[PDB]
Amino acid sequence: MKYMITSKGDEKSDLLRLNMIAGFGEYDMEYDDVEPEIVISIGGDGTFLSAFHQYEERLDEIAFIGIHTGHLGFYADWRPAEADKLVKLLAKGEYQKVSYPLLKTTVKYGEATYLALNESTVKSSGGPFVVDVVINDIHFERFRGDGLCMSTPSGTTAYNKSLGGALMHPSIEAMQLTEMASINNRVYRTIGSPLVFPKHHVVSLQPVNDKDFQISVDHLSILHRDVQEIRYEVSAKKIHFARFRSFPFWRRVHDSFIE
Amino acid sequence: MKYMITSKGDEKSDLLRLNMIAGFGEYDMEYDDVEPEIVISIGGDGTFLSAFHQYEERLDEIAFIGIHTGHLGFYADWRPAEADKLVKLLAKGEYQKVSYPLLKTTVKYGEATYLALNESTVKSSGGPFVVDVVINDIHFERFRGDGLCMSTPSGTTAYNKSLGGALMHPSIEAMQLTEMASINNRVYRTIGSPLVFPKHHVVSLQPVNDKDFQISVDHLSILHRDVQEIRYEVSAKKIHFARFRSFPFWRRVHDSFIE
Amino acid sequence: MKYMITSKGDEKSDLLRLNMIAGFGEYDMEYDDVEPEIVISIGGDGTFLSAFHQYEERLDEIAFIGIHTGHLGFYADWRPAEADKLVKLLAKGEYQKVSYPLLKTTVKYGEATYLALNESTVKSSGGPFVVDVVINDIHFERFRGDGLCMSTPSGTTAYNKSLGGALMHPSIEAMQLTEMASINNRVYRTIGSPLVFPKHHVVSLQPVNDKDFQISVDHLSILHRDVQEIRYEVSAKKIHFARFRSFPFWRRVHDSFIE
Amino acid sequence: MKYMITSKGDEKSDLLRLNMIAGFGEYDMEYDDVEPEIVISIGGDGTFLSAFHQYEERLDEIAFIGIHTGHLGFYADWRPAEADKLVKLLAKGEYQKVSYPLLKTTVKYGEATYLALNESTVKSSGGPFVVDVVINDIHFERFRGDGLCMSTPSGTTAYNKSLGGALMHPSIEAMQLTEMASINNRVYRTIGSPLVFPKHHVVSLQPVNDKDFQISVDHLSILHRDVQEIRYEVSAKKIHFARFRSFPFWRRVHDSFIE
Ligand SMILES: CCn1c(C)nc2c(N)ncnc21
Ligand SMILES: CCn1c(C)nc2c(N)ncnc21
Ligand SMILES: CCn1c(C)nc2c(N)ncnc21
Ligand SMILES: CCn1c(C)nc2c(N)ncnc21
Repeated sequence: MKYMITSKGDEKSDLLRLNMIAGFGEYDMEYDDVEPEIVISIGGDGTFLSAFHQYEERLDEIAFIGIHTGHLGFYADWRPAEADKLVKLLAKGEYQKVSYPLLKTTVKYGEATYLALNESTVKSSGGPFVVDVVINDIHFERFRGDGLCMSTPSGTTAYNKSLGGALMHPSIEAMQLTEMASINNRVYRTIGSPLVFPKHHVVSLQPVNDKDFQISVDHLSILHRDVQEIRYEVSAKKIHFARFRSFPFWRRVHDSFIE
Repeated sequence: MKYMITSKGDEKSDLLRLNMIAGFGEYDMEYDDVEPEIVISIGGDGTFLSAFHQYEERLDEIAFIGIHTGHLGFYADWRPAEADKLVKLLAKGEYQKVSYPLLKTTVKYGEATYLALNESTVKSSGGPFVVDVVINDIHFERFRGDGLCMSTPSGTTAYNKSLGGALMHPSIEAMQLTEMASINNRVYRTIGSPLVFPKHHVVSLQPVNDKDFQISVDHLSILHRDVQEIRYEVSAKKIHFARFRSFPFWRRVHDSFIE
Repeated sequence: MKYMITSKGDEKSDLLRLNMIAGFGEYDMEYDDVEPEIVISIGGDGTFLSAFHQYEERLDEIAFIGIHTGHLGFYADWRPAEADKLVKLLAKGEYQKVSYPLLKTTVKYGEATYLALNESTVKSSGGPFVVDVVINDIHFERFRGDGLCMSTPSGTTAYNKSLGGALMHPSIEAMQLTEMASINNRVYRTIGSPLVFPKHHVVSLQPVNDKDFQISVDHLSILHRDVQEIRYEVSAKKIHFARFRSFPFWRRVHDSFIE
Repeated sequence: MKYMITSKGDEKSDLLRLNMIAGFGEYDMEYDDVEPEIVISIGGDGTFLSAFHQYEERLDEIAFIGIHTGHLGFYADWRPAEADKLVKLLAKGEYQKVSYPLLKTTVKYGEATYLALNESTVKSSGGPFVVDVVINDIHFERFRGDGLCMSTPSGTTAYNKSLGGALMHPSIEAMQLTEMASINNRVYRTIGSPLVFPKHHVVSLQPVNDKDFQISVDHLSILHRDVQEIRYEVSAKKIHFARFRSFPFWRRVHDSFIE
């Protein structure tokens, strides 16, 4: 089975990577980083994030796995001491696949599409940030503040959580919008609460004055110029995970934030 | 078609009720408050809440409608001037049915089940409130504060919203838990963020010291004694609405909070 | 020097109390719980709270001290192993006095005054809670929600903190009001932010419909009937602490919440 | 009396400015923008902000006034129709002076000091933002998030309010720190609550990895490189306002946010 392994780059991860390659070397397991079926990431959730974007083109052909050499990550939920258990279980299968929803981000000018595993945010380049929020072609509010954040279900535990958003189970195919330091007075008015949109709901951001935005998708962030509208909706593509055990989402939330 | 009409009790509502009964009196429309198929509520969302609980037994046999004689309610979303339009459209049908999820609340002692349209809350009778939160038979946290609130999707715009929870579209079959003034220090630790649970997820509250709780379901609130566990999960029953127009949920959110 | 010692009542505290009485028995130290000059509390901050209210009449004649037999309290900031150090330093003095502001609460009917070290809260007895907030005889807002909380500076780390309020240094003679789950829509409007009032500013709560309120002062909470107005203002009396060391307020905040 | 008038630059403001200059032209009132005693700003609070920074050198020699040609500002609290009332009352005096606290910001490298009327914020240039927060030379926390904000009392109604901070009366000589989207998990830990520091308390921010920060003071924001520490403390200088009427701070808060 075609596979590849990305590493965080430090001593702990590169050496654990060479051990698994030697472990797979005892099986009928071909290494390939062009068209792999199993993508293993070793490091942290940030390392897993780059592994997902490296192969965002053939998501349906890949099952992702993550080893955390630091603390317990949400996508990297395998201890290094369990790596040899992993190599043996990958050899044939009998494992199952688990799929999480994704977020499609479309940006039109005078058109680029992105796929986000965690979240996508919008901020203003330099000056004030004012956008008209449009939900299913109906004007909902005029936002003035620092920015907005649209999050995937599994991405709610990251930036979405720091902004007051709700943590939602990844079996729910939905997206969640949150606000950043919005102004609310007798002039400007925002909803304030986080909003959870289902499949087939389109959230569109339209500029009011300035047309340049600092848009981010996960940990890649590039300034866009002459933006006409930013379009958010739950993607039709899903990321596929290889499951060998029973690690519930709420147990991962408990271990990361409670204890 | 069997129907009944509840009124808020004031001058504006009782007179609008007698007009619709006379309007239905010109059609093949039988009045019945024992086994109606169409339940019309005139007043506010609180009046709609009592209309739902009056007939929570045969929810699948009923389609609810609401007229707001005050401000725009979320369940009562028909202007009084549109009442004659309503009477004519009820006469034959051609309308469609729209269903929202509900919340089942089970209370065991040393067992009562409830159905909630908005939310169900738990508080302590007098003294401190300490409960162990159990998600799918796994201990998640020990809550110490004022109380907890489990909300339906359509109920997120009410008490759930005042507690910082997210507003989620009612097409999502889910429930949302929020916290009330929880203590978080170097001793006690709660998640803080709101939690959104899908279907078939069971949230269970277990007492630590005191066993008496002030439990509420919508606007009915009764003290319970010798409680063993409180069990929350998305109900299998759904409330059915009669739709004649296109009033999206986000448009109702906009009119109630933005403008 | 006249002194008395209250204990939490458990094994750890009563035995530490008898040791200090024997320690003071070797000095010119008279025990008196009628008119003491040094009030020592052994247990937790709740034990200190009762010690303060036991002698709220002669606050200016007393210097309070607190030993924490559990975790680090904010008022009980002496380890039990440092009790013998305490007994020796109390013997003559050379210690200094540190004063914190207090909160006066006046309740008028058709008049009772209270002194609060932590906070004073207002809630509704059973039904909805609606009060008109009046600041310096000027109407500021109409609050509809669960309740309000007026906190002392040193009391900001308690209930005030759980409600989102700011932690303010106790050298600032001020009070802080916070809200509990307020309703904000296109009908009702509250400020939302916590408010910090200086000396000589009077905050007055006036009923709108119901006239019965569940009013609390620290950990004593009694239902009041036929209430005309609740009046909050920074008290002119101050609680006096005996200081022997340098334990800054921000260091106490750090040890309790950070580590 | 030496005076000058800045204008927002639009039609409404420049024409109201020329009327007041002609109004002062009938009195013994000399126009001077080098060393004025009365600085009049016409426009919004942002126009007042630039008027303050234009003359931040001789604050003790100046009394500021503000006319709002748009909506009710907090510093610009005079209606344009009351401009002729203003010109007459400035002619001799009989008015009184009202002083507000300020925020001193010191930035050391391998030293620049600033004066802020609203707030001063810190953010990271590009990458993650990690700073060690030091209060009175004692380490308090390690902050990881989007940034921090230190606000003046009168500046609490601006950016400080959007971040959840408390609105505090400007008669209190203090500063308030608030957090922006901080990460809190089983690894990183921040206090979360806003902190209110009195006079003579020094808050110091120290870098952990990156040493470049985007620092702002009111509406001027410049990237700093090779930063050793950022030092916040309540300034010894105060801004002086000319008062002719009784417009309480809480009445200004009410008119801006409630109604
Ligand atoms: C900042 C580290 N991190 C990343 C890269 N993804 C996540 C995530 N889903 N939840 C929590 N923390 C996360
Ligand atoms: C307090 C009035 N009210 C009721 C009874 N239900 C709701 C609701 N779903 N959303 C908003 N307000 C509501
Ligand atoms: C609930 C325990 N507790 C009491 C009784 N006072 C306090 C206080 N000022 N800060 C924190 N916790 C406190
Ligand atoms: C953004 C407009 N604005 C300025 C420039 N100062 C303030 C202030 N103190 N309170 C509210 N709004 C403000």
